[PDB]
Amino acid sequence: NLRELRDRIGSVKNTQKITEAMKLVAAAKVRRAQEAVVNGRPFSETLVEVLYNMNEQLQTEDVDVPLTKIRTVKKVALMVVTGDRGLCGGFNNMLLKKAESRIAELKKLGVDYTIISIGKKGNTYFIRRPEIPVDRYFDGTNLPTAKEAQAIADDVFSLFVSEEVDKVEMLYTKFVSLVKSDPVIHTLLPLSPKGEICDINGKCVDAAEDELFRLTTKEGKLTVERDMIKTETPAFSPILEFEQDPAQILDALLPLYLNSQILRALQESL
Amino acid sequence: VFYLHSRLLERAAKLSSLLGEGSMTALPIVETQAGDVSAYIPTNVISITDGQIFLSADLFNAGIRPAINVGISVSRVGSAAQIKAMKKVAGKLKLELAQFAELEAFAQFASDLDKATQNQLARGQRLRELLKQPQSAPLTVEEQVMTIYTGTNGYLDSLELDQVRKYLVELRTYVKTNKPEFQEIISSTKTFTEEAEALLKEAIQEQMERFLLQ
Amino acid sequence: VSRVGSAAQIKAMKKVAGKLKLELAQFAELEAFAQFASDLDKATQNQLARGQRLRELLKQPQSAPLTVEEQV
Amino acid sequence: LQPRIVGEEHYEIAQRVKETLQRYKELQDIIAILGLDELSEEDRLTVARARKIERFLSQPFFVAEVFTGSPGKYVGLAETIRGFQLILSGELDSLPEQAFYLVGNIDEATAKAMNLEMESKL
Amino acid sequence: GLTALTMAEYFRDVNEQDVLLFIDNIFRFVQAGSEVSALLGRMPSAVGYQPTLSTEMGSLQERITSTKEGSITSIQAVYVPADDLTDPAPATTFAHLDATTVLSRGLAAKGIYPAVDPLDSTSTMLQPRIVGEEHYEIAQRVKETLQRYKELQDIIAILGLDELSEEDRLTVARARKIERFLSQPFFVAEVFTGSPGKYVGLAETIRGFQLILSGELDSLPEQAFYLVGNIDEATAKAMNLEMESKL
Amino acid sequence: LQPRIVGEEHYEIAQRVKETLQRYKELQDIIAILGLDELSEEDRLTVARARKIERFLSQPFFVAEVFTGSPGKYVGLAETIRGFQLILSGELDSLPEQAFYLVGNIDEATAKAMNLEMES
Amino acid sequence: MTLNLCVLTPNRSIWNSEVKEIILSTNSGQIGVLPNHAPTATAVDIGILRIRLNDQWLTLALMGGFARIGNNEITILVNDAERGSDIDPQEAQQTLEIAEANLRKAEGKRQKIEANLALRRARTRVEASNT
Amino acid sequence: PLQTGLIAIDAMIPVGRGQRELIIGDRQTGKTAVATDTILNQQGQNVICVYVAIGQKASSVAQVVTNFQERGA
Amino acid sequence: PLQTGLIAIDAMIPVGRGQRELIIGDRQTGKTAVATDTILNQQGQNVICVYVAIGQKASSVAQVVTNFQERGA
Ligand SMILES: Nc1ncnc2c1ncn2[C@@H]1O[C@H](COP(=O)(O)OP(=O)(O)OP(=O)(O)O)[C@@H](O)[C@H]1O
Ligand SMILES: Nc1ncnc2c1ncn2[C@@H]1O[C@H](COP(=O)(O)OP(=O)(O)OP(=O)(O)O)[C@@H](O)[C@H]1O
Repeated sequence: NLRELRDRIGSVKNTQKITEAMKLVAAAKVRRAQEAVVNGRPFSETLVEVLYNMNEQLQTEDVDVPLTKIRTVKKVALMVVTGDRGLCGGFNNMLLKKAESRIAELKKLGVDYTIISIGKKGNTYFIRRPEIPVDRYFDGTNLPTAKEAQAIADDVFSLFVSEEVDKVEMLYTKFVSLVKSDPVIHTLLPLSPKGEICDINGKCVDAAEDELFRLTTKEGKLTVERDMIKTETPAFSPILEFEQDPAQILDALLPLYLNSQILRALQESL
Repeated sequence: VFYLHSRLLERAAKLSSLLGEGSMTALPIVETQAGDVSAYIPTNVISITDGQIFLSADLFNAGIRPAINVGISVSRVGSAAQIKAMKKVAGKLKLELAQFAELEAFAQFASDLDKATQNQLARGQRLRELLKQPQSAPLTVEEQVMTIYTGTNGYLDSLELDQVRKYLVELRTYVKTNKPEFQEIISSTKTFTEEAEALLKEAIQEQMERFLLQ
Repeated sequence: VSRVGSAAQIKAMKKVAGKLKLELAQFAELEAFAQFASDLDKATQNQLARGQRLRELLKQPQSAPLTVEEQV
Repeated sequence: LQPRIVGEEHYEIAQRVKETLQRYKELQDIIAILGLDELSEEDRLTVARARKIERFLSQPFFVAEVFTGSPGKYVGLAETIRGFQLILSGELDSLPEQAFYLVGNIDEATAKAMNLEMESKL
Repeated sequence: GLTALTMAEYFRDVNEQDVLLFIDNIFRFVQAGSEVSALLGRMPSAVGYQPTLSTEMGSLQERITSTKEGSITSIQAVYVPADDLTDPAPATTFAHLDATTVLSRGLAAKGIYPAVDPLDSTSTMLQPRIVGEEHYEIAQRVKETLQRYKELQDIIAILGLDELSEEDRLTVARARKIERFLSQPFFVAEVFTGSPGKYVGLAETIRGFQLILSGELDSLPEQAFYLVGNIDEATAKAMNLEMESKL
Repeated sequence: LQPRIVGEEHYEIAQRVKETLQRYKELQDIIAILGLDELSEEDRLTVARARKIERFLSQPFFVAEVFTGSPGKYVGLAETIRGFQLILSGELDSLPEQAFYLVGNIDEATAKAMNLEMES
Repeated sequence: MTLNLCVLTPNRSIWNSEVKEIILSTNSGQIGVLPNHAPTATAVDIGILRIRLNDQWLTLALMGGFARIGNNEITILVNDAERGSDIDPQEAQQTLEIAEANLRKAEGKRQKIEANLALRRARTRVEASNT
Repeated sequence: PLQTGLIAIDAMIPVGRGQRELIIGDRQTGKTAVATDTILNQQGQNVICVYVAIGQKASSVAQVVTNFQERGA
Repeated sequence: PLQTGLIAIDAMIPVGRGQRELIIGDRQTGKTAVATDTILNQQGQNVICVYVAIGQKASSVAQVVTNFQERGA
């Protein structure tokens, strides 16, 4: 019927307007995420300064660290960072298949695999699945700004101090390019004595591979560009005075780095 | 049928100076079935007539009464037939309504738009509350200039989305009672002058204060 | 539709299925609308499951009549 | 349906009912494409209320007993206006939508909510 | 329409003057022929037009030519009913038309007069083997710049004009210069405006756009190209505006 | 297409193919605007199976050999029913789509798949 | 000399002032700062940071970190900080109550360690709040 | 200017004297409503109003006529 | 073969002698262009060419016959 055809065409036009506006909204959210990570850089950068000052001053032989000791892998804590929303292409499904592959690999090594579901789509996926081991379902409602980072920090702290779930590795999607991004696995715990992010098996230095991406436009369409300016720490006057033994002082410092890494990962996945 | 409607409609027009400057506005009505405005008699009357005031039942149900369709409606006479005060406020009003009509598909996303387009949504939202009128309650040109000025200047961002109608009716009555120079100014000159502009700003803020103390 | 209603049944089938058409149409809505919502509350989920069971009941093969006892 | 004839309360409640239903229908296809989570608080709120109102405008008829199975209920204008005022203000904003289906009054809808609540507890 | 046609046709067949034949508008002549056939009682064609739509349109659209003597150029308004470009009346009219200029409410509301949209408007005459490769390439580059501007219309607002790359910043800059140079002070709209009327030949036009788009006049203010005749008057106005900006 | 005529296996596989193609015809309206990414696990399963099915239905003809260049295949019911049984069972789920396009037997489909994995 | 206070949470700079008298705790216990306080590197515990510019010492809490009070710079990297008066003492006591109750439910080992840490972080909140 | 009494019309669709402004709509969108609104606005200035009803209910003509009566127009 | 002289047609769509082939498309897509192309490409081959114009514009027909006179074809 002519009325029905005109109605369905008005419906498709309404859908076109709704989605076209959602595109600009998502672009603005990308811009705010970019503006957040550049402001979060001072914390992690100054802490990398002070933290590689530490392995220059203590000469690396004065460490006995809870968050660095390697107890051989017997139970593993793989952290699944999944976006809360939907209609986001296949960003969720890509990592909810990467986790299946990674678990099917390490399921014979790490007999018990502990999935930590950060997000909302993962919290649906793992309750739909027949109960994969899940410690705390992390979801977001006023949490994702600061409380989420802090809560991940608390969970991994309590899980790592009683050293059963060693080799903690989190799964996220570093948005290298706007069109394509794949879910990486970065070993956050055991935290290395030097500030190099632990890749697969923890054997690769990832300070160079880590990048900050900002928005611009190649001649035709807007696209991200990879931008980095990074150096190594100076001595910063190693005559500096420690209020306690640097062992315990770095034991009190490593939760800060443990927090900052998780916050920047939750910004990258966002 | 086109010959019929053309003869009947074109019998009504503004006579010249010598013949007496008589005139005859034809305000015809056609009813359209299921929005088929390109049907035979609709396209005939739309072709013959100068303007078209298009009424929409989806606005009518939505509360926006009179339910005219502002993006579809046209008048090839235009601002020529407007009072000078009316055109001075109507330019700004039309620009604001064009802006909110563009931003209509961004009202759900009023949580993460820039505050500028947020405020354009706010202004157009109040302006929709402005244009609604009760049944068969006609306004005078001076009261309408009052209303469009209060809207276009930006004096309704404070009051919430519903009170706007009650606020504006109280505004018109308070101005009528306590600043009777405005209507006299516009009746004499038919031009929005800086004196009446200042007088209206004063009366507006006065009514706003007393209404807020309620 | 059927413009006779329960008067084209018996007391037994009327007692067992007087409200069934309206409830099944309302459940066709509830099952057609709850594809948009992500997670459902348990009452609606159980009504949806029961409506799907109801939809599996009404499958009838070719050349097979059901008596009134089997229908009730 | 004009104020001086039907009373200001009846007119305002009729206008609010039509408004919520029109919001719902202008939103329904956008929801059908997008999903339901992505709406604002007031958007999801009006959607739920409009579905409940669409249920509550149903009624068991005195002659439609052979079609429904329930007994027909005569519903007065005061009872209707009150029930729609409540459902629009959001008193009943936690009751099942299905409790608003084939009910005459609004106390019947509350009692039917009670019955479904107990049936779920068993 | 035939009356106006023969009155024009005299002016070029005998006097060999370049005539302009405005027909406002073609659709109403088409439906008037439809009404005539309806009264005459001849069976209708498709959706409601007269059976001789093509032949009736031909009888009026083939006296408009350029003979050995003169030339009638027909600048006729066209109306599309039910938004059809495929309704018989628009389809038959377009079968005859050679170029369409489309005026948009956007440029009218803004203030780039005339309100012609250089993208919605097209010509079949803008082939290289008709207008010259230089004209063709300048028109193509202008269209590409204006189209890229329409594509960046949403991007630039969110991204900030500075966060753009240098190529896209150049594109938006030159696009604004071009879109403002499209404005012209009219000979007949001077009574309203106050700006004297101007005439711009194609030499002035092609060289003006070559200068603007080739990056050479990329150091002029936006307003220096607005409602100006040619690029020489654009430079004159630019020097005026810069002296007015110094003090 | 009635069991009393065609055998219960033929009838059942025909009903299952008709089912799955119906479900894909339904999901076409969604996938047109969205893409296959937004579908459920069972929905995406049915859509992948329906792609394989609607391509396996295709067969090169002897009289079209002048337009396709590919030698037409003749494949009767004993191989038709079996091939479709396999496609709707999902043993051949590892194969791509282009393996079932323009082949007569499911064995030729699998051989073309082995070629599509020989060409790395 | 006269030292600057740029404390900072992971994402921003919480407090970027240049104030006179600053007294913050540490792992070893309690310490303080006077301008030109010698080159030092102290990991501040979960402990309140009173901060006295000329007239006012308003207590700015923090959930732990690391300070460097050296040459013309006092930078406190903190995982999360929230000032005293900003959190209201009533809901602060409420969080203190539910946190102590969770410490009662601290039957598990890792649960008990996280209970201790969350309790102490919620504690220093109240310790800055009502004062 | 012919003041119709509606803010929306008198601002955005200005009607003049000697202009043939069409009112077009669906069932019950308020066409006769805007018509009576204009006629009732034009008490003040000196115009003659004409209202030609074609094929309407005598009861509807009775309603509109009684309305103009109690209004004074 | 009827060598149409066009790369795409001679590659994909071989038009042989005595085969009725259709040229279908929108307005202004090149149908007359390919027609004149093929007729001009019969300068070497023995085939005589015929071209009819049912209701075409007189300026278009003049341009066509002028190009044919120019090629001598
Ligand atoms: N601006 C308005 N504000 C409030 N109510 C209105 C308005 N316009 C119309 N109505 C209401 O809408 C109803 C229909 O109005 P009206 O009869 O003018 O529409 P109509 O187009 O004449 O209908 P029809 O096309 O059937 O003749 C009236 O009962 C009136 O109460
Ligand atoms: N291969 C080509 N290369 C360059 N220009 C071409 C080519 N083909 C067509 N054109 C140009 O396109 C325009 C339209 O060509 P043509 O007259 O063949 O279209 P048409 O289909 O005959 O149009 P209509 O359908 O209106 O008759 C002509 O001006 C011609 O110069």
